[PDB]
Amino acid sequence: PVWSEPLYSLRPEHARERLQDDSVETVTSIEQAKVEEKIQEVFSSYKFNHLVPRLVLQREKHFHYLKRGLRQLTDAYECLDASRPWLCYWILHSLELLDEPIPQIVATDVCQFLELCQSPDGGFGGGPGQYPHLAPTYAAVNALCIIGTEEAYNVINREKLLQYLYSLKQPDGSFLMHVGGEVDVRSAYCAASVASLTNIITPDLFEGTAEWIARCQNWEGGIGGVPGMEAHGGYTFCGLAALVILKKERSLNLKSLLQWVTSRQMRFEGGFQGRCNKLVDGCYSFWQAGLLPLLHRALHAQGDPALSMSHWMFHQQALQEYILMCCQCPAGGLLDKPGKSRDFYHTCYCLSGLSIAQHFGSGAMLHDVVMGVPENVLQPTHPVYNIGPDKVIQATTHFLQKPVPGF
Amino acid sequence: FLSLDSPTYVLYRDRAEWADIDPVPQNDGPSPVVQIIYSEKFRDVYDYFRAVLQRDERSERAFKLTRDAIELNAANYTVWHFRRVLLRSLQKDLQEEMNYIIAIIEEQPKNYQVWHHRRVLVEWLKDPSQELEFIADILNQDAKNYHAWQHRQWVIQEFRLWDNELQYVDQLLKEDVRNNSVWNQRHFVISNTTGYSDRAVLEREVQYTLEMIKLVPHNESAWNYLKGILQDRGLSRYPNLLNQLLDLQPSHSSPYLIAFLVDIYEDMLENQCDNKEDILNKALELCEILAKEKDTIRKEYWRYIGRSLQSKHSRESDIPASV
Amino acid sequence: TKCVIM
Ligand SMILES: CC(C)=CCC/C(C)=C/CC/C(C)=C/COP(=O)(O)OP(=O)(O)O
Ligand SMILES: *C/C=C(\C)CC/C=C(\C)CCC=C(C)C
Ligand SMILES: [Zn+2]
Repeated sequence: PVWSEPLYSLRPEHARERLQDDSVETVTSIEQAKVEEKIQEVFSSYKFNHLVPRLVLQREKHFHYLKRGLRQLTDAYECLDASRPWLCYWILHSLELLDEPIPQIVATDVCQFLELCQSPDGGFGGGPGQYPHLAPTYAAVNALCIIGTEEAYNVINREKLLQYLYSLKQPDGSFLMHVGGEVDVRSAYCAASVASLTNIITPDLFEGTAEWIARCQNWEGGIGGVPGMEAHGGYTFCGLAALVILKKERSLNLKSLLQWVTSRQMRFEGGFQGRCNKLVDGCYSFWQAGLLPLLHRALHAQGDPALSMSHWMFHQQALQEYILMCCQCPAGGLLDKPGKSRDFYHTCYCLSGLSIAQHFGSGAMLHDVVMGVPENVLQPTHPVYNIGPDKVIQATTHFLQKPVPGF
Repeated sequence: FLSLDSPTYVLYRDRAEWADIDPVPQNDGPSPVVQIIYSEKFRDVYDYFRAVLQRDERSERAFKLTRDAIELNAANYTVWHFRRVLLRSLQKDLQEEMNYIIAIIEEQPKNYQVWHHRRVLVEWLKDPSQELEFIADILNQDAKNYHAWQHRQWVIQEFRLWDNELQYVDQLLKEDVRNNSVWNQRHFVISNTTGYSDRAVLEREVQYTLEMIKLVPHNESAWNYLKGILQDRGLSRYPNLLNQLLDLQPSHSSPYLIAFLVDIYEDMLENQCDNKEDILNKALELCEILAKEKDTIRKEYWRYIGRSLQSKHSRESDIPASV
Repeated sequence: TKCVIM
């Protein structure tokens, strides 16, 4: 019809999705209300301006921001001086999503830089001279796989990498993030990711890891950092993804996990929150929404007959609307929410989430949903590694040619 | 000594007591990627840090230098490691170090390294006497700080400091009944003390949660807690629950109440309840109201629940194809 | 704050 508003967030009924504080104001409700009001303005801007809304992914703007950042950053990034392989990964992945080629000058320089970050005893550090750590090790490997050249693959010292993983492994099945460091579910995921990609997984490497991870699932259905802690999207993603890599998703109560993650999508904003009663945030477009593709694959593997064959169990349209309308910086780059400043981390995760929301795949079945102008479509991303599915296949195949360290 | 923010702060390359050392510039390679244009202060401190680390100089000045390197980038785990090496080698007073870490955490509470360092100090000292109060102060500024709650769970568990936590949980729940971290803590304390098997405890818990639900019908946390503490034994195992929820329907509805009802029906259906069909239809009706009107953001999930229930509980579900 | 993931 003519009166029909195609954008879900702009429909008149949508206003009914506003927070109901039951007249009991608390810090949580007050904060949530502030966000909704700010987001309501974004939604209503077209109406008050008397313009027909057109949702455009500012590709050219994002490309400039990325292209320059891959080379040089301001002192605003001093807080990430111990996370440079992450800067490499976040940027290269964003470019990959936007379907921008990586010139060999760049690829070769990234490789050489990443090898300067590699430790003499395995793993990668946050910068040259820094001790290895599982987070930048995960980032570096992903970054080299996105490049995917013989050079890129060759940078990784696999025997030392395996030695490194073992030096971090704990008796209870967990892993330290680095020597003398902290333990939480992120380490299990970082380790499984790099180990699977490089084919260095030995029979006992992940002994007890699945059980340890399963102990992190709590009464909420989600997964916390360590056993006993509140369920959170970053940890839940790490947990399920690591379990998927280890082929042990079944250790979890997938049903309660599914109900928890689906409940994390904000009825009004359309984006996802990190934990119950906290605020919406663009990066969770990946951490939270990325769980649906994983849960779909797990449930389907159990022969679940009620599974949809064209959509994920989340409102794909609403997430895309949230990202497109509220998470883009006019100058390029993406963000947490309106009012927040852009950064490469949110740029990487908002785009990753957008891609997830646009593409549904289940074997032969394929179905896209591209909100706004058709040029908004991005390249697909693998739900476990968050790098191109083709890069995953290429990397694994290449590493399967080599024997698991020690044979 | 000289704070990083002191108006009279001087670069290390301009300090006489550091004249013997040659700062080590960062090895970024001939053509850098993701190169950060560090400020002069940052680069100066780190060049000297590289120098001391490289030569493994376990000295008092190196120790003082790490404080500055940390203030410039508290996320630099390599600096924290070297500082811990220096603490042991130089035989530094750990209570003084505890004083330092509490100040740092106060200013940058959402950092992994600071909480880990404090944990190491506590372990080394085997003294948790300052923990709960310290954490309480951080939680008083951000009642949902993840690291703070995680550290609190570790302290309480490792040192068995359970006695006053439920009281603390009740206090915070009063301040903000919507605080999910506090509900999670409540579950943590009960699971590790009396447990939820004790009928008196469970009952008390459920009464309390239902009362909070009555006061703030739309607070998702209470709803999640109630489901979380009953779901394991099975929702259908508690026959009165259903009637009681149905009673809140008029003056206390929410997509939360309606969703819970579906969870009860789902379980009833799995534990061969009476009127199988009567129940299944009630459930599918709610799934439809949810997907279509009361909770459309989750339409895909609700439609799936509807298909799952249909698929396994319809009168035809057990009937052979030939019939 | 700064970066809360690591
Ligand atoms: C592989 C890898 C390193 C994954 C990391 C995933 C991730 C996003 C972790 C963040 C966890 C965390 C401490 C959140 C609290 O920050 P907050 O209180 O500022 O945010 P919130 O209110 O959204 O929870
Ligand atoms: C996890 C990493 C994040 C959130 C990115 C941190 C970086 C910044 C914050 C830099 C901010 C820069 C400007 C406002 C120009
Ligand atoms: Zn974020």
